[PDB]
Amino acid sequence: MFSRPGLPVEYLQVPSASMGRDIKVQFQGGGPHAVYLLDGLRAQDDYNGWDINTPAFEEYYQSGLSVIMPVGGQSSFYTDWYQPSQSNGQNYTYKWETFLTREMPAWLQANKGVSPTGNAAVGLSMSGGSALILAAYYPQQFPYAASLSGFLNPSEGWWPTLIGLAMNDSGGYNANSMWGPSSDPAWKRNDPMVQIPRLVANNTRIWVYCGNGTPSDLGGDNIPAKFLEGLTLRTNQTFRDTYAADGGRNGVFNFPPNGTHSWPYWNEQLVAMKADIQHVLNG
Ligand SMILES: *[Se]c1ccccc1C(=O)Nc1ccc(N)cc1
Repeated sequence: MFSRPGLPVEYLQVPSASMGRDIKVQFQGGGPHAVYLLDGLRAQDDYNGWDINTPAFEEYYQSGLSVIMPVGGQSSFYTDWYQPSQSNGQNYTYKWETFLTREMPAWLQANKGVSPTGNAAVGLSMSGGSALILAAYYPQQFPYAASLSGFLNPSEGWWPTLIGLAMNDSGGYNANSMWGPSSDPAWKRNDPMVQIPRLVANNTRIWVYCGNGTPSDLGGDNIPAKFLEGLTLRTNQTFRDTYAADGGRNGVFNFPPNGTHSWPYWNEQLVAMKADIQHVLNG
């Protein structure tokens, strides 16, 4: 838990015009290019889950890379929502794609000397697919994307239902407010599997971790663990196979037999990809 004391970690307040509020960002300056560490489904408003559960700041200190941990956005999928969550009285509309691709990099460039292009997006759970989608649509900003235990095919089959249940359990957020009914084009637009041809076209460097065991982030107490584990395995296998079948050749896949969907294995991946990121972003 957390990193050693004494690191140059700043707690910034970054204005978001689109969301009508300041967004807290934990930041460690260390070079013009940065790793964006996105949080999981249960993202809190006090600290990013990477800081709470791992020594990420410590592990990337003097890496030649800046580290950016945005704080907040529980169940947001770091996306621009159609409207406020109608199930829990959310009093604004999540605009986290706008924040991550416009407002925050503009501010960090002007105030901290961080380049808006040539960065890495690293997500887990909910933000695993987010990281890939950001790379798909903003390749100049993110030539590198890592997805750790992400939702890789959110528009397909039972996934919109399962994601809806998880979002509801994580703070009462409503998936229909986010991307609409499952037939809405927003679901496929934000589906990494569907957007594989974009990742291939951009030659995005992707790093994909698949875990074993029950995805604790949610099944929903109705749903058998075996059912969810089976679906997760098949979806991941389909993603890897489809990436290759579509001409993808810039993807690192990690499926250790012992790996679980947990912070220790997600941190092990973050450490494992450090030299990879240093090479892609800094040469
Ligand atoms: Se990530 C994954 C999910 C389901 C099945 C297989 C995988 C996978 O990545 N397998 C794999 C095989 C060989 C090498 N060198 C890396 C990864």
